[PDB]
Amino acid sequence: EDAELLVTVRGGRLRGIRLKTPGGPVSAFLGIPFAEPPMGPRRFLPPEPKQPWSGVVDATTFQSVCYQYVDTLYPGFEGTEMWNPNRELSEDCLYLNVWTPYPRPTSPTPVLVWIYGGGFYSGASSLDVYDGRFLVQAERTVLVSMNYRVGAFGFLALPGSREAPGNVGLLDQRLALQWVQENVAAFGGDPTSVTLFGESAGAASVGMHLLSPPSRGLFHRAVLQSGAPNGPWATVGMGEARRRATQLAHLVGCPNDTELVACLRTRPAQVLVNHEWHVLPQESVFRFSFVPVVDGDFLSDTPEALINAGDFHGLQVLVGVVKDEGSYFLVYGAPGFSKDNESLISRAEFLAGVRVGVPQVSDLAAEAVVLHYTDWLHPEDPARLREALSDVVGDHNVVCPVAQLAGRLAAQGARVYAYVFEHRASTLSWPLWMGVPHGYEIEFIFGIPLDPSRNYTAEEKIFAQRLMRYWANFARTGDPNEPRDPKAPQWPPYTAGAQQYVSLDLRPLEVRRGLRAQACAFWNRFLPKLLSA
Amino acid sequence: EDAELLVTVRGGRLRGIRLKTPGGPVSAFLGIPFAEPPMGPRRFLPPEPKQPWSGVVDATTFQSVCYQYVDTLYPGFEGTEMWNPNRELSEDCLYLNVWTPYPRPTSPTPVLVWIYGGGFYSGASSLDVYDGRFLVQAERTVLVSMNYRVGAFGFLALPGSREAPGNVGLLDQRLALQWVQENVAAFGGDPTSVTLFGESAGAASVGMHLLSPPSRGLFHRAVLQSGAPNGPWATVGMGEARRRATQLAHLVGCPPTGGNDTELVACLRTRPAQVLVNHEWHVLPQESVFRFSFVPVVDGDFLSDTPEALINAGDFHGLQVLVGVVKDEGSYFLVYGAPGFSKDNESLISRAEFLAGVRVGVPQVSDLAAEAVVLHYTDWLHPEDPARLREALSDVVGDHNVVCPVAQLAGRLAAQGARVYAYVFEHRASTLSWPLWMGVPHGYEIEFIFGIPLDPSRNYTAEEKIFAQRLMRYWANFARTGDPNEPRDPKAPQWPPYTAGAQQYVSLDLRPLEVRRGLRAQACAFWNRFLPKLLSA
Ligand SMILES: *[C@@H]1O[C@H](CO[C@@H]2O[C@@H](C)[C@@H](O)[C@@H](O)[C@@H]2O)[C@@H](O[C@@H]2O[C@H](CO)[C@@H](O)[C@H](O)[C@H]2NC(C)=O)[C@H](O)[C@H]1NC(C)=O
Ligand SMILES: *[C@@H]1O[C@H](CO[C@@H]2O[C@@H](C)[C@@H](O)[C@@H](O)[C@@H]2O)[C@@H](O[C@@H]2O[C@H](CO)[C@@H](O)[C@H](O)[C@H]2NC(C)=O)[C@H](O)[C@H]1NC(C)=O
Ligand SMILES: *[C@@H]1O[C@H](CO)[C@@H](O)[C@H](O)[C@H]1NC(C)=O
Repeated sequence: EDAELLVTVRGGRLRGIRLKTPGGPVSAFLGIPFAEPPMGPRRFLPPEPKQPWSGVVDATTFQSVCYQYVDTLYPGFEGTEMWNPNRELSEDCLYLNVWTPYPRPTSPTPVLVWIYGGGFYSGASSLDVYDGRFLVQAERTVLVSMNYRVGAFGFLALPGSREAPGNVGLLDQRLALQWVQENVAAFGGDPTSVTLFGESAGAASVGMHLLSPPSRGLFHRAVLQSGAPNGPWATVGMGEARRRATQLAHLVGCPNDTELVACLRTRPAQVLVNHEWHVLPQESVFRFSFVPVVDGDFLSDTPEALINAGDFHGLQVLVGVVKDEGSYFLVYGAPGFSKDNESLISRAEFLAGVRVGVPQVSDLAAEAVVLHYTDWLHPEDPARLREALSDVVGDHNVVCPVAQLAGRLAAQGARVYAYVFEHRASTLSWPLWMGVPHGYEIEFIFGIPLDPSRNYTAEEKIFAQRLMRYWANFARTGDPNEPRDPKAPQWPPYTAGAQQYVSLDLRPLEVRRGLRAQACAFWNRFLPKLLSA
Repeated sequence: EDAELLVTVRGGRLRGIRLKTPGGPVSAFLGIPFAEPPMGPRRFLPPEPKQPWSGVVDATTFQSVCYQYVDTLYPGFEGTEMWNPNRELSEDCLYLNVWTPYPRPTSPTPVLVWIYGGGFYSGASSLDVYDGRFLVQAERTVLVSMNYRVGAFGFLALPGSREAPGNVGLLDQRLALQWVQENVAAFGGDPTSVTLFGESAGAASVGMHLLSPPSRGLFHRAVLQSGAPNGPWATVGMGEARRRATQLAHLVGCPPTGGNDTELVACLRTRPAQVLVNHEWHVLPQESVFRFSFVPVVDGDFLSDTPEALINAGDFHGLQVLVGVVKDEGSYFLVYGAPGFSKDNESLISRAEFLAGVRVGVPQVSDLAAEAVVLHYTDWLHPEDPARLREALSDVVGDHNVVCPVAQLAGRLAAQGARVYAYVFEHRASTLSWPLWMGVPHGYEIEFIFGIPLDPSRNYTAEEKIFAQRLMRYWANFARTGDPNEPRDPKAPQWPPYTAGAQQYVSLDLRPLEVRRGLRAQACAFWNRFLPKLLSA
């Protein structure tokens, strides 16, 4: 019997599994229960801590995926399926996973906690692309990822009611962070050196933990990839949440908050999923029904407000974007777009595309967007129009929110490092015109190119190893730079003035200025003043 | 007595003077009365045509300049004095000038009619830089210029009243234009080939004649230099006109606010002309050169709608138009009010002076609008670079007041039938006395169009003389044929028409013609397409 695979946590005993990598074995503990299953009466409720068990919990395989819509846009296509659930769906899904070196560290080891994206309507910790084994082996950290409830199960809110308070998915994440505080030491992890990182909605989640004081004492450093708590898609107000919760009820045959929630609890999970996407008239991936609610509790004010009022001395943040943040999203609602042709669009389509990428704003506001993003020497060139709408969508939802976060955190005391990820994966199944699409830096951070059963190049393995080092450096010291390394070019902190960031791809680090400063001035400075008066 | 200097017009007989030019002799008739003097009871009234006279009127020198404010910003400085009045001020000023070749043309000749600028508060046809002699000698055209009333005397309006109807300055111009149709044939000019041209307020004036049917009969082609009727400064609404007229009246003790129009105007008529001029600039709280009190009024008479509206609604087939701007339209204006500016230093302004400058140069807009302007003109990678800020404030003022109005006009005329030719004048004069940072300022293409470098007593370079001759050729070609291009010259670079799509224009300087696209297209999209929509909601 292998002693290294037996661990005792506060709730009881676990048996893990040894995993192989090209660099040696790694210990893994998969599908560890950290909450009581949020089913029946516990649906829509905050998570209850897992009650202690007797005997040995089998932790050798991934557990169920939280209930979510399954994307059927391009069935069988690698580019979409790689994000789809790869275990059966279940409300019994609150499990987390621990990877650790083999044999287990005997001195305290820095901990990385991963939070997946998926727009708050999907995601799972078991996707192949979030495989912890290569990071752990190469950089000898402990790595933890959790599942958290999404869609209505995670973020349906009837503000003020105890039957559906909202943000319980965020609370799932917090419970896992509490779990890591109490138990990571049993795996060799140092609970005083926890680094959060996430992508997209995961990045937004990280940011919200930064801004919610009960979470802030559960981790030390943060990494936000292609996402930010202050993006226009990541939060909803109390009044609008109540409307949305009520609309979902009517759509599924449900009629007093107590009576409403009780009825929702009688409906099968699949029923709620099937109506989730129909609660808003113009509902898309950038305007989903059930997202984090600003209700004074988890978030005392809006993330914009909390950021501006914050004192962020003592915080190191790693933030960044991919080269083409908007391109991926265009095939999910923008007219004229497909992965199977060049997606050259007409100006009429461009104007319509703008109302989709920037939903629920006045005609005046939409007019300003079209003004800024039209080349008036070439107002109707189809190739330029495709790039422009990609930029509109990318800048409004990802780049400029991240740029704002970086700027404000820096000016208010955080040490910030910014990057733009510019390498297109040799294995990328999306079309050439999409460039470096949203979410395709992840496989490199997790070192998936080291898996020889996949078809990355020798250059890409070296590239992946660089990135894992930057990330792990940051997790250990708060500085991505090779702690002592003279001649290799240095990654400078991002500041509100100089606005310096580095480009990540096969070439060495290149320092540049401005995360699309001209465009982000439009989105971050002017356009809000417009939407008011 | 010489027979070339004797001409009979409908009013009676005239005697002119023979002018020496470097390239030859020219006949000139300066100071022809085309209207009864707008004195006493006729102050603020439309011009009455000049009553016939017996005997011979000597048209041998420039007549008086219409009453106006005299710029004292930089006394003795040639850059400002060259625009100031160079005859005595008088309300008795409605005279025009004719230049014609020597000897008088035997077959009908193209007529260029010049309208001076000066923001509707100043100007005169007698300024040295408007001397018709070189254009006439070099290109064999008839050149005509008129005086027209300015400031309160031309444009004080109490709309609806008969005692101060408004736009009388424009009516002065129209009367001069009618005079040309009746009498220019007597000088060998062809009344069916008349080309209006003007600069700044002169260009705006030309544009308003385009949009006013009674005037539209009196000419055939148009040239608009650095100005347009849709500019934010060139017109005013009826109610605002009345408020301004009433305030001026109040500031001079009339009556001893508002009341009967007849009594109010009658009281105004008893004030000495100079008194009106001295109070004229204090009607508005923050008054400037791009916001003068008395300008043309939109009242349904001379202009049936706003110039913007009349343009869009217009059918301009059969019309040829030549339009343009100088390279740095906004710089000249910055030393007349903007914080941190002077002709005597580099005028490197701070971020705060820039924000303050925007409010001055784009007057009376909401804070939202002022914000929008600051956004578009800030380089957010270098938000506080004083040189860049200076350039940007110059661009703000220039784009708002000249370039984008001219661009809107060009595009809309081209789309709706007119053949349009467009230029950017990029040459800085060697004799220029304004500081080097102003680049090519507003109004400094005029001396080249009028061929002033050919005057030996001025110290231009030989290249500038060549250049002046090129421009005179273009303008005169446009006048003759409706196309500034060299008839039957093939190897010479061609000047293509301006259209809404291609947006092509040529650069004019010492080098040959370079064709370019877009008259500050990105900036003007902002000023012409978006910024009005924001003022509504
Ligand atoms: C590029 O493709 C889009 C998407 O259309 C789909 O994908 C194509 C490869 C082809 O298989 C089509 O038959 C598919 O429907 C085109 O946009 C569609 O245009 C059709 C035209 O009738 C319209 O009915 C659909 O609603 C459009 N779909 C979307 C999402 O807008 C687009 O026209 C193609 N570009 C071209 C042909 O230049
Ligand atoms: C650039 O000049 C302006 C104008 O000031 C005048 O002209 C100068 C060339 C010099 O002769 C000054 O002494 C003159 O007063 C300066 O702006 C003025 O500054 C003074 C004092 O600081 C102030 O009282 C005025 O109100 C200012 N006028 C305006 C229109 O803003 C400006 O500071 C100069 N810039 C320099 C010297 O860097
Ligand atoms: C103004 O007063 C005059 C002088 O008596 C008078 O004739 C005229 O009718 C008055 N105007 C109006 C509009 O009543």
